[PDB]
Amino acid sequence: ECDFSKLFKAAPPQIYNFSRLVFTNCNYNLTKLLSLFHVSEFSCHQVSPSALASGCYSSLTVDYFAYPLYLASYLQQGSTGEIAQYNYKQDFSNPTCRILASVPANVSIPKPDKYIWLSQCYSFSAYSGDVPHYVLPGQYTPCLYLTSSGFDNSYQTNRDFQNKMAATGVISSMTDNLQMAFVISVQYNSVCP
Amino acid sequence: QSLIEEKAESFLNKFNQEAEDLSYQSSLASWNYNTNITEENAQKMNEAAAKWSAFYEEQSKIAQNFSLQEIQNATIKRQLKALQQSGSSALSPDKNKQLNTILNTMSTIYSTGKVCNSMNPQECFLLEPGLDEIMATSTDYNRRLWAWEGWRAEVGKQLRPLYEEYVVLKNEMARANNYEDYGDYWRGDYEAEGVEGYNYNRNQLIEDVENTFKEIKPLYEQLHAYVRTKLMEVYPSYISPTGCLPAHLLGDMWGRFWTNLYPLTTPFLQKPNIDVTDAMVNQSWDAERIFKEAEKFFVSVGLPQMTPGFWTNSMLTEPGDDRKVVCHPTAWDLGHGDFRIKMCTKVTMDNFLTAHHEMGHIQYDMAYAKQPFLLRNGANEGFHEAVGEIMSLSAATPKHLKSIGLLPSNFQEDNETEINFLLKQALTIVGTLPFTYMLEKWRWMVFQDKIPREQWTKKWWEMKREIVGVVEPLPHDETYCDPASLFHVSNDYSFIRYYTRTIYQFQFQEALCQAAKHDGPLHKCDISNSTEAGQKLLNMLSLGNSGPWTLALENVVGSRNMDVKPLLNYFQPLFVWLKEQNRNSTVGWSTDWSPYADQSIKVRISLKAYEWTDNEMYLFRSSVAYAMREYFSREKNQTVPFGEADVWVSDLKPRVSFNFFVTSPKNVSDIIPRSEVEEAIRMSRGRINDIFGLNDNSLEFLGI
Ligand SMILES: *[C@@H]1O[C@H](CO)[C@@H](O[C@@H]2O[C@H](CO)[C@@H](O)[C@H](O)[C@H]2NC(C)=O)[C@H](O)[C@H]1NC(C)=O
Ligand SMILES: *[C@@H]1O[C@H](CO)[C@@H](O[C@@H]2O[C@H](CO)[C@@H](O)[C@H](O)[C@H]2NC(C)=O)[C@H](O)[C@H]1NC(C)=O
Ligand SMILES: *[C@@H]1O[C@H](CO)[C@@H](O[C@@H]2O[C@H](CO)[C@@H](O)[C@H](O)[C@H]2NC(C)=O)[C@H](O)[C@H]1NC(C)=O
Ligand SMILES: *[C@@H]1O[C@H](CO)[C@@H](O[C@@H]2O[C@H](CO)[C@@H](O)[C@H](O)[C@H]2NC(C)=O)[C@H](O)[C@H]1NC(C)=O
Ligand SMILES: *[C@@H]1O[C@H](CO)[C@@H](O)[C@H](O)[C@H]1NC(C)=O
Ligand SMILES: *[C@@H]1O[C@H](CO)[C@@H](O)[C@H](O)[C@H]1NC(C)=O
Ligand SMILES: *[C@@H]1O[C@H](CO)[C@@H](O)[C@H](O)[C@H]1NC(C)=O
Ligand SMILES: *[C@@H]1O[C@H](CO)[C@@H](O)[C@H](O)[C@H]1NC(C)=O
Ligand SMILES: *[C@@H]1O[C@H](CO)[C@@H](O)[C@H](O)[C@H]1NC(C)=O
Ligand SMILES: [Zn+2]
Repeated sequence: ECDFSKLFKAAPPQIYNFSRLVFTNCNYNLTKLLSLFHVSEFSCHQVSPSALASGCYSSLTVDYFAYPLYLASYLQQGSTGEIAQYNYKQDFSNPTCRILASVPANVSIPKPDKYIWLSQCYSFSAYSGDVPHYVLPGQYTPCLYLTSSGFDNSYQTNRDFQNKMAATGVISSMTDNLQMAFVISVQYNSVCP
Repeated sequence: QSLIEEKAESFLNKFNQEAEDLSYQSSLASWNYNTNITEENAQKMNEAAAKWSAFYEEQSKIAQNFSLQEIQNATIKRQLKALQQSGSSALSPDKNKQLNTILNTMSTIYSTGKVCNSMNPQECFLLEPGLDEIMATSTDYNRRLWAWEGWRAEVGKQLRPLYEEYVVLKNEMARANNYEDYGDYWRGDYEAEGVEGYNYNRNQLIEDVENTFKEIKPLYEQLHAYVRTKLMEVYPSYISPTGCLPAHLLGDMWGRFWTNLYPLTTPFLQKPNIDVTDAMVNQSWDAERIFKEAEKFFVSVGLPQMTPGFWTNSMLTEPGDDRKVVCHPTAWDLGHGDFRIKMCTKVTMDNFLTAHHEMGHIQYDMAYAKQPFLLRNGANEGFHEAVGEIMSLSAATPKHLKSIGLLPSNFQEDNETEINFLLKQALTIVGTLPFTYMLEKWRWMVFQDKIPREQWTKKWWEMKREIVGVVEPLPHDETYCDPASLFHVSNDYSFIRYYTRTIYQFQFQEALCQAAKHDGPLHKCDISNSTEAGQKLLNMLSLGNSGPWTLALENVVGSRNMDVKPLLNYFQPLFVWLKEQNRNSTVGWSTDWSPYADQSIKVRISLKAYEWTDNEMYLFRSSVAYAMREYFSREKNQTVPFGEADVWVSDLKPRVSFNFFVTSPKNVSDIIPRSEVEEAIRMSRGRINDIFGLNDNSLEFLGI
């Protein structure tokens, strides 16, 4: 059976450094996995929520990260804000669905100190200005190596003058209940309930 | 790449990243104080601003090493030129401190001067609040004249000696920066260079402003003639049907705007304007709902939405805690993609329009945020406000209000309400144009020494009668400084930006409504749901001031010059209506009539022989004051302390000739009848001749 233990072992990452799980040739139980959280949104695309639990697919992929619930509108399809521009771009070329949930205190999931996302990521030069770098669907930002130091205050910019790159981070205070987002994509079959 | 180009680009890279960090901390400290007014927050704001100012001054001197003639890249060259502007630092430290003392004294006099009732010296008034309330709502001729003359007599005379020394110091600073004078230095915001066919010279601004004002004048005369007819009903005694308008009856202390005259000049009293305030209350709107509707308007034309931090960091409502804040709507661009709006929002129609105006400023900031740090501005000083105005124009139309549910689906618009709406717009927009043009023309000629100090007051009121059609109610000599009684003159701010912004805003609206395929009169246009109009606007907004402002103007309007035809098109329905309302009236004004000309006595003197200096004029007023005292004590059995300040002298020629009239002590509205003054002069005719040593032929009172 497909194992989700790596999810519960440590703290979830931030949105720009999301973790990914790929499952092939195993038996999955989506009902048990989502029964542990308080689901607040289950927006699905090109598939039904009931049909997603009992289907058979060749590959299954899960992306998860810490995400505050009040930013839910900035993850919807067709958004042009900084969340989709610089942090995570959802791939709609395959049937994929998005779930937002809260972690009860009964579940043993370590939680981070705060929520962090990037507001901009660009290359700078005095000849022309700033050239933004936009994230591709399903891929990581090129400013990822500049977030290793971290951000102490909101709108702090971490720079690298050798390659002339800059990234800005925005901080949100950690809530009483850890809030996370799951993006589940499927492709068509060795993975069945 | 040139070696100098490489060294300059390396210098600008380190400056741009350092300046972003220091400027952001200065803005964040200022925001914290404005939303939380404490002594501790004021201290933090001062420290952060001083650190950013110190860094900028040190980097400005390092930039002086680069020669702009050697730089080929126009973007690098434009950044270096901005960083090399010394400003007031060109003056020696002795004179720089002297100028700062003068500037602070004039700002303190303006904000703390008081005018007091003659009957009760203990009851005094400030300009705001106080005299501003009187000049906005009062219809008492005598009380409006008390506040108008009191402000200029008590505060304007203190600023006269200080403004003369301020002009000398400003011209010395301007010449140290290789300008002709300070007015020439102020016109450098409109200088454009670097592109062939888009160059704009500083001297072109004076000629272009005069050319555009000529085409505005026929419309302003129809509005002037209409307001004069209405004001004759309110003030039947005091208004001449063919002359200028008295300066103290214009709804404002300076008559800058005619907005407050609308209740007295309404075209149709039984057709009230559109007031959707009650619909918002009946639908339970709140401040957050108001800004959500503004965000929808910008998205419909293709502009980006607000950032997540905008909704969490802004102060959209008045705080309910023990926090004291400044309630003035402003849009803040802190840096690093941090945008906020500070507003004390009520559920009213006026605040609905202000929210669209302020979010337009945010959209402009977000568009040029990709420019280099020093180029993140508007195209010129008039672009930013012009963008804010056009957003409010579309949001106030009945078509827009019906689409958002604030008007019923079967709402019908009648043409009598349209004239009411257009007349109210003209009292604010058209009425201020001659005031703005005339004021900046006067300052330009003062800085060029075209007007000597001995004629400052004289030329001010000659141009008021000629250009604005406004006449002063009492004569003023060279001890007054009437321009300096305005905020922008005594606080060292340029004024031409209000003239050009008005022209830009109607050029922009006419171009965007054409892209939106609007069919009908221009004032009924809404650019909502038009992504073609939002593309043209966005092509201009993202340029900043990295190029010529003429090129940015052509991206939206398709031409490189100012044009007042779109403004004349917007007011065409009102223009046709005014010409029918003024059919039996007089259009235009004569510059000779005055409110005090009917009671004046003409004095003709032929000394040839001593020179008729200012001291000889002071003696004449005392002699008249003496005659008035004797006539009242002997013929009326009354004791009145007439002084030399109760004698008003006007129309003083190089030849010895002038006019005078007498007012009662403590009352500038109580003019003594001319018949009684003639009796006073006749009784003491002999002694006046002995005072000046002139017989009845050398000195003669006409009409006596
Ligand atoms: C992005 O998240 C990954 C998650 O794997 C981080 O890599 C791990 O970081 C932890 C930190 O406690 C280490 O214990 C693991 O050994 C790391 N794993 C691997 C495979 O390297 C990674 O550091 C994060 N990146 C950034 C820039 O924050
Ligand atoms: C308004 O300003 C006051 C004064 O600066 C703030 O009070 C401070 O609060 C912090 C914690 O947030 C304390 O550590 C400081 O000691 C307080 N200062 C003083 C002088 O008592 C207050 O928090 C501010 N209010 C808001 C809403 O930001
Ligand atoms: C812009 O277009 C939208 C539709 O894209 C208009 O909103 C519609 O208004 C009609 C009534 O006129 C309603 O029946 C629809 O439900 C509305 N649609 C949506 C998606 O809200 C909107 O009024 C237009 N804006 C204008 C004309 O200013
Ligand atoms: C508003 O429109 C009405 C018609 O709907 C105008 O009334 C006409 O006015 C003209 C002269 O301008 C007369 O010749 C017509 O006989 C009038 N028609 C009617 C039915 O009375 C009215 O003048 C317009 N008012 C404004 C202020 O523009
Ligand atoms: C999935 O888990 C739920 C937990 O309630 C259980 O009832 C169900 O039988 C499981 N399905 C499979 C196929 O194991
Ligand atoms: C699970 O959560 C409930 C609700 O708070 C609580 O009463 C219960 O004790 C928890 N159970 C465990 C095993 O922690
Ligand atoms: C630049 O300034 C430095 C320090 O004042 C001076 O030593 C040097 O001669 C200057 N160079 C040029 C090219 O002006
Ligand atoms: C300055 O040089 C840069 C880099 O080559 C170039 O992209 C830009 O067009 C140049 N600027 C101008 C105004 O020619
Ligand atoms: C000034 O004179 C007018 C009449 O000309 C009179 O009504 C008014 O009371 C006088 N002003 C004062 C302050 O007494
Ligand atoms: Zn504004």
